[PDB]
Amino acid sequence: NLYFQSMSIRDLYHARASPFISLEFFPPKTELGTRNLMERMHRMTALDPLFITVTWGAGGTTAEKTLTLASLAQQTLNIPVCMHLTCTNTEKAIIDDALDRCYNAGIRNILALRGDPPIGEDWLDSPFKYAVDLVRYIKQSYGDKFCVGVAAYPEGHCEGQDPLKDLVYLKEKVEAGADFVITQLFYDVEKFLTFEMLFRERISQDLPLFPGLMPINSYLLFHRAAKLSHASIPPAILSRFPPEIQSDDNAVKSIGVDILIELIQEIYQRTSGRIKGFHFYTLNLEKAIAQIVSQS
Ligand SMILES: Cc1cc2nc3c(=O)[nH]c(=O)nc-3n(C[C@H](O)[C@H](O)[C@H](O)COP(=O)(O)OP(=O)(O)OC[C@H]3O[C@@H](n4cnc5c(N)ncnc54)[C@H](O)[C@@H]3O)c2cc1C
Repeated sequence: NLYFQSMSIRDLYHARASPFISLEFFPPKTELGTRNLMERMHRMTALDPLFITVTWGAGGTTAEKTLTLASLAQQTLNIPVCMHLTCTNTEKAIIDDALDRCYNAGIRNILALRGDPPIGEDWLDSPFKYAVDLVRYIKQSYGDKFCVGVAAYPEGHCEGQDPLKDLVYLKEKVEAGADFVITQLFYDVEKFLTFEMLFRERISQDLPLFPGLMPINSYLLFHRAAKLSHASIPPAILSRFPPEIQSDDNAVKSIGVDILIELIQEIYQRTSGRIKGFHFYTLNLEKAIAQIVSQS
């Protein structure tokens, strides 16, 4: 009781007896779009998310919009907010300003990311090179005042695939002080489960690990998400969408809800409840996620 931190994603995760979700949002490009998203976020608090996240454009391209939205959400929603933060190709002063502003706004969680590969200005010659460089820097500068998350790849990272290679780098990130891990999206439950077994044996028996999940909002959008993330779609899932279903968008969406429910239930059962938190890539949409949560 004495040591519990009510704003820490790690402490909140372990304290839960029952399973739960988290939600990732992005900053809209207009003020009207931002007002509308805040209304949507307010409605989605009825799904009882453990925390919400706000994405960050590589190289600082959305710095002001991300910082503003994360702070506004933290102040008004009464839910912990985790701000994403990429480190390559950005001046140290921008990273320092972002962390200072988060700290002063009451934000106590950061998802520490590389972003794109490092690159300079050739002969005109950027001190962060990998995500681990940012994890170490945050912990040096703030200790446990920030609970720090990092990214993982059950099917391996691909530059714009070897999951064992990335497990080596993931271990370095955890040893440097990462407090939780969120995965790239996947549709093959067995790729996630083999990864989770390797994570427990080689990295940590207890660290919070969230599968990242992308709803199926149309047949074409589903295929596009898998293409961009380099995630495989198993034959057993593809067979649920024969041509007569593919042509019927309402049927695709309904079957898509069932596939996500089944994925979640299989993970919870097969891991004996070790995996009790499920992270959704919302793309600022509510309906599919509300059905997945209400029908489960
Ligand atoms: C949950 C989640 C949220 C995300 N949010 C965003 C976002 O808001 N904005 C955005 O731009 N991107 C985001 N990304 C994408 C991410 O920035 C890219 O996948 C990026 O290419 C790698 O980031 P990382 O932090 O996993 O990098 P790292 O863990 O640094 O690894 C990336 C690669 O760097 C190399 N590497 C790492 N460490 C070492 C080492 N010690 N020695 C040698 N080589 C090494 C490896 O080749 C490795 O595959 C997100 C990803 C996830 C899973």
